[PDB]
Amino acid sequence: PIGPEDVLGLQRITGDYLCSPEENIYKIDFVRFKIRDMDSGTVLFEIKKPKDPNAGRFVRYQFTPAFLRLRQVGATVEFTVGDKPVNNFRMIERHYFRNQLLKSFDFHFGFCIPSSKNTCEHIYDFPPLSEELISEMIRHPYETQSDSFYFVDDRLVMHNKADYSYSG
Amino acid sequence: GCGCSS
Ligand SMILES: *C(=O)CCCCCCCCCCCCC
Repeated sequence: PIGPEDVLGLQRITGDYLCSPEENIYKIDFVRFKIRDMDSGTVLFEIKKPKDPNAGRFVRYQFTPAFLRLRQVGATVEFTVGDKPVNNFRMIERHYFRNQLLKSFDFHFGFCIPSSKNTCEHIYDFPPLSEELISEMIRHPYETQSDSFYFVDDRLVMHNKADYSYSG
Repeated sequence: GCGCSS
């Protein structure tokens, strides 16, 4: 049993995944992801489904130092789901620098159609970052990290991790 | 995390 209240107060990145891949019983699969700067229309990252045996649950981002000065990014995700209905699909995503919380984002997906491709846009409003923090984040790649916790009907069914470089 | 893919 892991519910939203169990992650909404976390003050550091988790030392392990909080669920196994097998707990994804709704067979949710991200097949496209794109991030864009809402103030320029620049595409900052895009991946599309066409070893790395944990590719499914860890992603590493290479951004530029300008990324940290953005106001707002729009993320578009496409995902398939299996044949079971999915109700109240929700992601809580928490970003830390050296286990100082930067921001937590709480996104509710729209209605998910079973056995189909689905699409959702997430808008990220950046927190205020001090000059000192920005300088540190640039100088220390991959010490910025995030946990993405996915819930269906208030139960954790996926957990993905990421880290970030701003070293350009 | 939505940028993950097998
Ligand atoms: C999963 O792959 C995470 C997707 C990351 C999208 C970019 C979100 C940027 C939000 C800024 C966090 C606050 C510190 C810059």
